[PDB]
Amino acid sequence: GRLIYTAGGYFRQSLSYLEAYNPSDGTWLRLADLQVPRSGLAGCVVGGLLYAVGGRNNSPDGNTDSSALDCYNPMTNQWSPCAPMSVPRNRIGVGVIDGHIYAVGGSHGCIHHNSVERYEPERDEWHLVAPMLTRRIGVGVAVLNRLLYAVGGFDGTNRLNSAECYYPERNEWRMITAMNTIRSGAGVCVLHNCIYAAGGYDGQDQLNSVERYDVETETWTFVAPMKHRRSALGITVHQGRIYVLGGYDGHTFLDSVECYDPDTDTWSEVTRMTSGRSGVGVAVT
Amino acid sequence: AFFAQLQLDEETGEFL
Repeated sequence: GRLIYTAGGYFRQSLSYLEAYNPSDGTWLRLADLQVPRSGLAGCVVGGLLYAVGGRNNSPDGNTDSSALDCYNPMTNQWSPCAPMSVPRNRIGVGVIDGHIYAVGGSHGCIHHNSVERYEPERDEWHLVAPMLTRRIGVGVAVLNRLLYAVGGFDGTNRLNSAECYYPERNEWRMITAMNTIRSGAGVCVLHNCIYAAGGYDGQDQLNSVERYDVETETWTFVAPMKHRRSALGITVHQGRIYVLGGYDGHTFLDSVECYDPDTDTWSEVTRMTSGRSGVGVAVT
Repeated sequence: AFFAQLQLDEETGEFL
């Protein structure tokens, strides 16, 4: 069956781990390390291949923000370097439309990006596209009906409840209804045609609440909260259920993986990562 | 240039 892949993350420095969780049997498998350690990255999957995008290597030797894009083939257990983005993007959000990867926002040093670029795997090229209305790092990104969504995050000064949507054929961003909750560093994913925003940080506390956006009602509605409040969590969808992995809560790095069942509106803790960590990239194939 | 102490990122827990 399909596996949940978690790549990189942070705990006393940025990590190189790639591990795969099998939700059907509860097992974790250690796979080939990232070639360069990274935290604050994002994962996504195009054509059965796993991509690690952006992040930074924050080590005791000093920090380097990453413009890198790397590709893992699960059939071969080999990582291959791809063309880098035009700029480093730490705490990036990514979404995939028509087999192309959009890189959204993130930071390079003190710069909080509003910019956005699009990678075509068949050509190995990145192209810049229109920038967001707002600079957003720690931004949640999801794709619904071939429109790209940038949700919450941090603009350099304020944590945001705002969200905006990009229409590729118009190459245009517009603001949509804002979330009920200010969230920076939430996990954002699409499940059953609704955009979910789980957790995050509001400038004072980590959040365990979770709300979802419906394009049809233009409304954000709360669902059951997670058991553990968290920000800088990885989030993904595996056979119609949401998983959140790790994060930070002001006191600890979480190893907790929680699972949301939309058919019962309930969370459970289904496994723990082999060590607590924040800022992972995660995807399913 | 001053070998400043690291600061805590309240969101991610990283020290920079």
